[PDB]
Amino acid sequence: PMRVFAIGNPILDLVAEVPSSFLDEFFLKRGDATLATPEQMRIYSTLDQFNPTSLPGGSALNSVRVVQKLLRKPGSAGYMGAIGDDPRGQVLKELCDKEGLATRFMVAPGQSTGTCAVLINEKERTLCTHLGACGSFRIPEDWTTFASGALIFYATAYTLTATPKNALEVAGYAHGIPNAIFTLNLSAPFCVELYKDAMQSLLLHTNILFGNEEEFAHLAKVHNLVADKTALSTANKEHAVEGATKLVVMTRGHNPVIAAEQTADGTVVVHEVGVPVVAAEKIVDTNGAGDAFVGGFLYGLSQGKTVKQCIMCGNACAQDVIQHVGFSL
Repeated sequence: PMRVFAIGNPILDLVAEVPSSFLDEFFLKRGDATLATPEQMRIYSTLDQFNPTSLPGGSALNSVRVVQKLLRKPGSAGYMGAIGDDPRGQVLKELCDKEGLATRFMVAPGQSTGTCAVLINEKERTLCTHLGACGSFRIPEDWTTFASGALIFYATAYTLTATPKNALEVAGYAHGIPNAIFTLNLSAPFCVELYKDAMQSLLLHTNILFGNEEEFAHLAKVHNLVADKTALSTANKEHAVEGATKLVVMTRGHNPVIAAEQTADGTVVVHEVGVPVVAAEKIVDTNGAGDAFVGGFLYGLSQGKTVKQCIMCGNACAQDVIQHVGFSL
C-alpha cells in the first residue's frame, strides 16, 4: 500500500472551454498560465458554473497520481498538503479519494481553497491560478506516523515557497532511516533562484533530483562554475555526497533525458535516454508531462528500480500524459 509519500500544495484544476470573450473579460491571453489577480478571483465562481470537469492536482499531486494509478491499489501513496476550510477542498478530498490516494490535507483556517481555471480552445489552454490558500503547510509533528513504513519520499521545490521547513524536515527524517529515498524537483526558476541557502542543504539531503534544462541551468548559474548536459548534470550532481543513491534527471524537453547513477565506489556514470514520442498537436502540457515523468520515475522506483528503466518509464507517462487533457488519468 503506502510506498511513496508526497508533500506539496494541493491545487485544483477547472478545465472548461470558454468563448474568446469570457477569456478577454478576465484579461488573459491565449497561451498563458499566470497568477490570478484581484479581478481574476471572482473567476473561480464563474468557471464554477459552466461545464468544467475539475480534477485534483498540481505538481506533487499530479506526479503522485501517476504513481498512484501506476499502482492500482488504495492508499499506496499518501500526500500531505495545505487546504483551507473550503468546498474547493471538500471536493479536493473526495475526488482525490476516488483515485485511491492517501493524501492528508490539513485545512487552513479561513484560508479558503485554491485552483487554476484552465480555459482552453479546441485543445489550447490558458490557466489562471491562485497559489496561496495552499501555502501554509506546516508539517504536522506526527506526519512520520501517517507515512510510517514508506521508503520513497518526494515533494516539489515549490514547497519552499512557504517555508523550507517541511521539505526540509522530510529529507532529514527520511535520512534517519530506514533506507528510504529523497527526491526533489527543481520546480520553477523562482524556487531555484528565489530560494538558494535552503536548496544547498536540501540538495545534500536529496537522493533524487528531478527537473529539466531550464532551471538546472538557472541552478548551475547559482553554483561556482560554467557550462551542457554532462556539464550541468554531473556538475550539479558533483555536489558533496551522503540503487537509490544520488540521481539528477536532466529532462531536455524532447531531447533525450540525461542523468547518471552513483555507483558505490563513487564512480559517476551518466544515464542518457532520448524519447521516442510519436505525436502531433497532442503535445502541449510542459508541466503535466514533467509531472508524469516524476510519476513513473517514483512508480517504477517502488517497483524494482533501474536507471534507464524508471527514466524510460515516465517517458510513456508524460507521452501518454501530455496527450490527454490536463492530467487526464
